[PDB]
Amino acid sequence: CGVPAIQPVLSGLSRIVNGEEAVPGSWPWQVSLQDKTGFHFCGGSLINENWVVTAAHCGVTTSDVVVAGEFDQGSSSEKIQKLKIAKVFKNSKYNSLTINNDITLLKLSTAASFSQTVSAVCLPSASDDFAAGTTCVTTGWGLTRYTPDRLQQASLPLLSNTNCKKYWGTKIKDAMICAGASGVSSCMGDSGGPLVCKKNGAWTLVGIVSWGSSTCSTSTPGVYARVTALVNWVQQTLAAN
Amino acid sequence: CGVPAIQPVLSGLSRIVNGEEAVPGSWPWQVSLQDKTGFHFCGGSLINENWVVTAAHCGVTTSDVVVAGEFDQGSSSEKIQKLKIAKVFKNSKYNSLTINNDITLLKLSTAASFSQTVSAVCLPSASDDFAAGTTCVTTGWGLTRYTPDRLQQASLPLLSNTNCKKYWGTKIKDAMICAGASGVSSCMGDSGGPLVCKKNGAWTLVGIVSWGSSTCSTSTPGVYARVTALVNWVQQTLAAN
Repeated sequence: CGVPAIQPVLSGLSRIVNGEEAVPGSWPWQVSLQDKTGFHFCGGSLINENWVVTAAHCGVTTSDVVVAGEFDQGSSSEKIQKLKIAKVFKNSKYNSLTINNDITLLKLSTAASFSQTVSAVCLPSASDDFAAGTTCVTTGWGLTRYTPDRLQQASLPLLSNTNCKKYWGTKIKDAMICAGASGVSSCMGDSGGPLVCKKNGAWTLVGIVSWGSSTCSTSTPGVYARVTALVNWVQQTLAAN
Repeated sequence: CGVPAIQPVLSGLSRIVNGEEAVPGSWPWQVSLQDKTGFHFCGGSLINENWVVTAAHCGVTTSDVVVAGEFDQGSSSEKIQKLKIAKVFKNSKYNSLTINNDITLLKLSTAASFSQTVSAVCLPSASDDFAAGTTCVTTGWGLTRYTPDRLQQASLPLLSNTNCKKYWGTKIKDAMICAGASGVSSCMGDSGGPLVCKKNGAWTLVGIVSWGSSTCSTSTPGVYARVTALVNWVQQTLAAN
């Protein structure tokens, strides 16, 4: 997991304004969630050939579908895999008013076929520490909510929850983590999309997109579900099903 | 339906600032949705002894519960009914990015017992016309998201969808309706709460709360699910289940 067959390239422009375009196929766990009509409404991450993780406020159902191996949403020429959803597992502790514990798992009807452009992100262990100030990366097609149709990427630093409350106040709970406010926006992340950090030569999922600045301000950070706080529920669900 | 045993009293102050307090028990279809721990996160409306209607973005599950007959959320002295949910029916056309077709039905495990303070709102027919400029009423405990703990009410006018787009642009779809921007806020409505209008001596459900001004501005209107566009799906669901 976490070692793309096609290595990412991140330059100085990933750190300012709205980030930069990714090298095609270099984020191979990134998937798109689409409704029965093909409309993209959220993102997510592959964790093995049978399972995808996303946000609970996305409200996914078994009539939505997972699209793997995509780079350009406007192209019909690249190889992709459209995968049906057998069952949806929403975390029972999710709360639609506070948006805390914002995670859902999707079990696929038939496995994805892994390749150079389709493979899994690594999950953290519950006790991993990702320190404030660490440079991490968010990817997605989130800018298309307001524009480039190819996958974008931005490098931005994690914040402490105390510093995040200087921006968002009592909205910030223990199962959340924030990143950004460094001269770059967080809006390229789709709801439910990945925030990954590189440790020991492997990329690991640290956050899941929950919400960001309503004006995509370069001085307001994004808010993510904290995966370390939820990975135990993830592994219990996989083992029981 | 739609004829409270205890008549509402609406004064001139229902029309300015943040509205006014309701006469206790005078909105008898109003219910509160709470999680398994008793935390209020949304509103809804009784349509008979076995069924409640609310918003789909509330994300209700069968472990949440319906509370009927409530006036003061801070009191333990008033009679109320706590009702279990047997099954949740989300409208398959709901979309969590656009927030269109924002309606869900809840079927109760055991019927509510109707009384002077607990009874049903009337549903419109699909072809009813509620004209722009009509004064309607929104009720709820929505102000407690930012404060009074008793049920509030405000009188505010419906807008045309074209005039609403001067405020919200391409967010506004055909299955939505807007009200307010007249010197009074819409924020007393809980997510999923009622917008009712009085015709022929009976109160009828015209809207379900979807979203409002992020600053509760007295000059920005609220956005509601248009019940006339969704009542056919409601009646099909009741007949099949």
